[PDB]
Amino acid sequence: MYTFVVRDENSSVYAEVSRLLLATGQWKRLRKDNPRFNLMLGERNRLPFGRLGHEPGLVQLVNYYRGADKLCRKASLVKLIKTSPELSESCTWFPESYVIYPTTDEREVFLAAYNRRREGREGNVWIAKSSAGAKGEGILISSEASELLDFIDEQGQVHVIQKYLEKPLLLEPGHRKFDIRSWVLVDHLYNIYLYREGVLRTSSEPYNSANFQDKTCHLTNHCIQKEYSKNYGRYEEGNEMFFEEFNQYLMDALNTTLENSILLQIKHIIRSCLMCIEPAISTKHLHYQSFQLFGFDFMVDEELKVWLIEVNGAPACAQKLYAELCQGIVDVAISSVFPLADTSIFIKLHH
Amino acid sequence: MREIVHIQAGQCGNQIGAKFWEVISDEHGIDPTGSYHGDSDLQLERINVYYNEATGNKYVPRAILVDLEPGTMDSVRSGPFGQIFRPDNFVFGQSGAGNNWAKGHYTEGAELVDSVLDVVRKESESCDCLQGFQLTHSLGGGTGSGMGTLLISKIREEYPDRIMNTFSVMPSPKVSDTVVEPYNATLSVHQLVENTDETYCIDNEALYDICFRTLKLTTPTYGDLNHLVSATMSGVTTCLRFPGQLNADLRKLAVNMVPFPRLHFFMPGFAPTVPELTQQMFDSKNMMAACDPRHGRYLTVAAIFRGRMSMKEVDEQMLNVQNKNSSYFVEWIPNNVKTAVCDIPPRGLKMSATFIGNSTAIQELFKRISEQFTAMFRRKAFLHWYTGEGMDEMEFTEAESNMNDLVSEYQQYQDATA
Amino acid sequence: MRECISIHVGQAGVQIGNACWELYCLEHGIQPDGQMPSDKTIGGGDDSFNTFFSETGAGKHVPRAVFVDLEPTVIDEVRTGTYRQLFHPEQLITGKEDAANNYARGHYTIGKEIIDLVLDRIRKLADQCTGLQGFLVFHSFGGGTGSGFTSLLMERLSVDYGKKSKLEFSIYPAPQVSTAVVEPYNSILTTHTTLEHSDCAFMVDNEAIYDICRRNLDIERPTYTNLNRLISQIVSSITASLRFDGALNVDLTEFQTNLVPYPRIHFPLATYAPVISAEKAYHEQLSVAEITNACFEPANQMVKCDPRHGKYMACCLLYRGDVVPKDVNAAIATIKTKRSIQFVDWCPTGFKVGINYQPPTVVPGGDLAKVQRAVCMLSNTTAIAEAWARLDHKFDLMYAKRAFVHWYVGEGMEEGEFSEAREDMAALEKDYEEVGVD
Amino acid sequence: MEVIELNKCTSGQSFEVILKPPSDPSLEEIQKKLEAAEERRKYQEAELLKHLAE
Ligand SMILES: COc1cc(OC)c(Cl)c(-n2c(-c3ccccc3)cc(=O)c(C)c2-c2ccc(F)cc2)c1
Ligand SMILES: Nc1nc2c(ncn2[C@@H]2O[C@H](COP(=O)(O)OP(=O)(O)OP(=O)(O)O)[C@@H](O)[C@H]2O)c(=O)[nH]1
Ligand SMILES: Nc1ncnc2c1ncn2[C@@H]1O[C@H](COP(=O)(O)OP(=O)(O)CP(=O)(O)O)[C@@H](O)[C@H]1O
Ligand SMILES: COc1cc2c(c(OC)c1OC)-c1ccc(OC)c(=O)cc1[C@@H](NC(C)=O)CC2
Ligand SMILES: Nc1nc2c(ncn2[C@@H]2O[C@H](COP(=O)(O)OP(=O)(O)O)[C@@H](O)[C@H]2O)c(=O)[nH]1
Ligand SMILES: [Ca+2]
Ligand SMILES: [Ca+2]
Ligand SMILES: [Ca+2]
Ligand SMILES: [Ca+2]
Ligand SMILES: [Mg+2]
Ligand SMILES: [Mg+2]
Repeated sequence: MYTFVVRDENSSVYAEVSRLLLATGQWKRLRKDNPRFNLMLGERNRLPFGRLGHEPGLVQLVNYYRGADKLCRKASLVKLIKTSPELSESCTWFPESYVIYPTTDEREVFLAAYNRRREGREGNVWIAKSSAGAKGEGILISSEASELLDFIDEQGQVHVIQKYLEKPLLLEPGHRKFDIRSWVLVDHLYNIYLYREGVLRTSSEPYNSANFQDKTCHLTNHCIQKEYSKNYGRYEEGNEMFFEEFNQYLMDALNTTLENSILLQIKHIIRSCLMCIEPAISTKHLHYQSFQLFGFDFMVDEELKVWLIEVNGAPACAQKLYAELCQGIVDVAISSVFPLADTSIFIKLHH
Repeated sequence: MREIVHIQAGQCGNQIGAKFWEVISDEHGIDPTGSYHGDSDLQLERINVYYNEATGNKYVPRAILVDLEPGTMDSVRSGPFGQIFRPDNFVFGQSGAGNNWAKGHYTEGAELVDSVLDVVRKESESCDCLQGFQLTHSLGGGTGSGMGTLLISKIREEYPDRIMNTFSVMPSPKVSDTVVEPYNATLSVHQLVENTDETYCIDNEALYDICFRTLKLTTPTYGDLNHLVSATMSGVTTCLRFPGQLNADLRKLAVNMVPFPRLHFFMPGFAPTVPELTQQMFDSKNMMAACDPRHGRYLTVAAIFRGRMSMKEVDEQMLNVQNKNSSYFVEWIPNNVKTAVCDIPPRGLKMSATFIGNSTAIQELFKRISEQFTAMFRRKAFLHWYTGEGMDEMEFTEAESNMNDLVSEYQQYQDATA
Repeated sequence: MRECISIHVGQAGVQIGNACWELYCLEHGIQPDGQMPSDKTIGGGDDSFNTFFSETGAGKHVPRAVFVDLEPTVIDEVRTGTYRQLFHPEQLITGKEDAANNYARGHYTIGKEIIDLVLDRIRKLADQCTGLQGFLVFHSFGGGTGSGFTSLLMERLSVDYGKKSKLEFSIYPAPQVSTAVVEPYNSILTTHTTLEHSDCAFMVDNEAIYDICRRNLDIERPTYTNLNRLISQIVSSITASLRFDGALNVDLTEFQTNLVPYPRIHFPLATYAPVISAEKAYHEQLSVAEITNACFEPANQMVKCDPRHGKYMACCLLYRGDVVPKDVNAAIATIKTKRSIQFVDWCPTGFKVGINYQPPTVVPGGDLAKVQRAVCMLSNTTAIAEAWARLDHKFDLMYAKRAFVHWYVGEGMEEGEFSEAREDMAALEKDYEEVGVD
Repeated sequence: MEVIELNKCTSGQSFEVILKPPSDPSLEEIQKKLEAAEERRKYQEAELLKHLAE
């Protein structure tokens, strides 16, 4: 049989597939520091990549791509998009963003943008966020550049200012905001697998253009919704609308489909991002192999244009979908390298 | 030119050692008269390790034969390879030891010990670069145990910087023919723990089971058991006696096999497709010491394969055993299983494998002897035979304490984690 | 003409030393007896190949080399090998019993007893030198002699030849190729003691050499002969600039000025291409761009690591054979676009190139195929620190439980030296991280 | 992206290609360390022989 290790003990997704592998009866779990493993479910921070692919007679697999942080960090992502010809600074599916260092900084660049929109009386609502922000906190929306920079100085970690989508697609009934989460698996061959089932993560408070103080109607993190949202769960169970219902809503309310209006743009963004970094992280010729599951976050505006907002290299699945997705990771990302003894759920995004 | 001085003491030591010289003499192609009549020059490239080159191109073992009872000397001298040995290297008494450790260690053996060291000085001074000593002996008797460890203590005084190896037949859990063996064994172990770099634990009950249950000998004898032990002794010393990809001595073996100075008691094995040997070799049924490897963890392991065989096949099979049953290996000694190969197989065999394991499970053996020792010592049973030779009860208490401390040490690293 | 003395310490250094001097003789046409018909200047000369060879009035070209080992098994073969006539017996020093894989035994116990003799024999060769440059030291990280005695010699060389340069060719231990449980200890101790005395050190991981041999040469179980012959090719290409006319890496001092802006980070990664099996029927000749691209494939490096996740501080390309500057420059341009090559902001993104028109040489009956163009790339990338972390982690596992420490203490070392040297490696690992990671 | 420092000889030639511009102990100290180690070995051996003498 095969052997594996678990080093992210707080990983919801990989806690379950650790049980899946054992259930097969052709795998076994060693402890963190035993080096004779075929698979590693590594830690989120400072994974020891340099120690893999050196044990004689052991093909080794790891559940993380060395270098994917360049895409899953708010500061890195903005720099990666602006400096990569593939994506470029004029990228259209990524909101106008600028990296800001409190106390390689683009303060005066964003200051030239806000003033330009002041002359033309254009929308000037911006949002400041950072990877340091946790639990749905550390993010402030304002149309006053002065307020944003000041808030970023009280904070310590690097911050980024992003053009706020003042015109999001609003679901009815509710007149409410949402974001889309797509789960993407990249195997050792670097095939890009998009999970068929996504989820809309919904705000249960009508989108209020007037005041951004009430961030329950502007921030759609399930985390915050349970905290300070009265209407939680009124429409869909746990503010989680799924593709079958949303597709029906698009048909009934806008005479379109989820595939054409939105999903086609989603697949293009996923490929563009992942292909941009393939030369840097590909393990096709490495002494060890890598796979990794990502979570892409999207925003849809009223014109049914798709925007990318964040990328998660250690994402959490939806409770209803853990069983199916985790089983797919084994079939596609693990059993492919370590066959067991003698229909698809993913959408393969072509090279 | 890294010569080894062989010493064998007591019946067991001499019977086992005598069969050992028969085995390697055939491997180096040396006849009873001591003249070479072999085929390959690889038999001689490193022959000076265990043999002195005498006038007339006769080969004489660097062997010293010791006992307090002359009977076993005469058996050796009249055996198949009796006339190989140097006449002056028979150092024997007339009294015997009477299964009494004190007689062998303090009185009867003390009278004869100097004569044995004089023969050691002859052999050692005739060595280009003395490497170390190896001793074959039982621990349950009085001469090999009592006088054997006395010889070890004296050798360490003259040669403190040399390696001391021993092949010690240990008391078996159920088969015994000596009532006082727990006393003799415990007193010897406390000596071995201090003055030996490597000790191979040999158990006669396990050897008998192999001869009976496996080899299918309906009437096993000490000759059959000695053949197995000699076959293992040859397998252990294969790298010291033959050239190959490995150029290593006894000190290197000790440096890499012993992570802690007191825990130097090894568990030997022997086997008998390449996959099937490695399967046998790690089996409890093939272990020469009466301790289950599955009841512990290997600190270090050494495997030696002999005979024309696919090297890559052995490497893959060994690596499979490590990865397959990795829960029986300490995780904090990286790559603690090393393998060596020699092209020369033994007589009447095409492929063979020898096993050397430093397993924490060996504490089970020291537990047994301690409990047997305490049951007798609490009531001072048979003790008057030892105090009559001048021993004091405190010397018995010390040995009990040390072997329990040794048992305590083994349990420490059997549960240690990274 | 400035001379270069080679010192080979232990089994690995000696056996590699032979493969190197075997190849040197073929590349220069020197016969096993020491007489090369190609030489017109008898009994001396200021030729570039004299940097590694001295001349005698009889026509023998004597290598400027010293072999040293604490036991005579390995060097005895030298004394009776095909090239026995090549060195005067004095250049071959042997002890009685080895260091037994114990860094302390080779450094303290036995090193003190033989250091004076070795330095005298080195000084005998230095007296035959008019403009001695420095020393090239071949040794293993794992052996007791290779690790223990070498660190002692490097300390004394920094004393007796303070101004002179010292280069290391170090064999990094690999489980696949006959290691010992305590080699991580020896490798860390000898690095710590030798770090301040080594101007530039080229590590060679037996794992990488093993896999290259087993994959590109179709050798199921590589032997030390297979690895050493391949190792000699990389060494020869690295030292060719010293033995042939040229304007690149002509002086030992130039090696670190072109490869090492930071004193402590002096471990350049070597990559070699092409490695072709002679058993290969009629291997199609490769191109300049193809072999130059192979210099960035991790499978060709001497140390398996990922330079894409480090930063470069210097890069050199050493071509042997039919290579024109136009093809090299074209190949570089194309692969800057494809490969991930990030230099430190305080260094220029450049490549120092060198071409020697003589095609690579192959030993008769050797496993390497006679190719027409070959390249060796030397790059100081922070990714080589992956090797230190691997070694340091193994060190940590054992030292936490003090396994085998008693063997070193028994020879006169203190446990403090274990922690002192590990602390030094923790700093080296951290130094690499500051340079090569944001 | 220019070629500079080109040098040619009949044995070979060398040059550089810039794709982008940028943005010890003394002897006695040694022997004291070796002598301190020798004293430690001697003290260790003395304790052994002392215990063996007892
Ligand atoms: C160790 O204590 C023994 C107890 C015993 O009977 C209780 C016996 Cl028979 C033997 N023994 C003897 C022997 C010894 C002393 C007097 C008479 C005969 C000769 C012989 O050739 C063999 C092979 C064995 C032997 C060894 C290990 C076993 F597991 C089983 C039998 C040994
Ligand atoms: N590439 C290569 N590596 C070798 C060779 N010989 C030994 N090694 C490596 O060296 C290590 C063993 O130490 P050695 O250098 O042989 O020992 P030593 O230098 O003679 O020192 P001692 O311990 O005294 O014998 C192992 O890790 C091997 O991988 C060789 O011929 N070629
Ligand atoms: N440019 C923009 N315009 C409008 N809303 C935005 C926005 N950027 C972010 N948001 C809102 O902020 C919420 C969280 O933003 P962000 O992605 O920075 O937080 P986060 O990184 O903690 C989510 P996760 O934990 O899944 O990675 C989203 O649900 C989204 O509705
Ligand atoms: C007698 O000659 C031997 C000498 C040694 C070894 C050995 O077992 C294979 C021998 O044969 C019995 C040895 C065993 C211990 C180790 O593994 C834990 C190690 O790393 C070290 C090994 C040997 N090293 C190698 C690369 O085989 C050196 C010590
Ligand atoms: N393998 C083997 N073991 C023996 C032999 N003779 C005795 N023994 C063991 O040694 C013990 C008896 O000790 P003995 O050899 O007489 O020791 P001595 O008094 O020093 O000669 C028994 O318990 C046996 O286990 C023998 O010929 N072969
Ligand atoms: Ca008397
Ligand atoms: Ca005397
Ligand atoms: Ca000349
Ligand atoms: Ca210096
Ligand atoms: Mg996030
Ligand atoms: Mg050696």
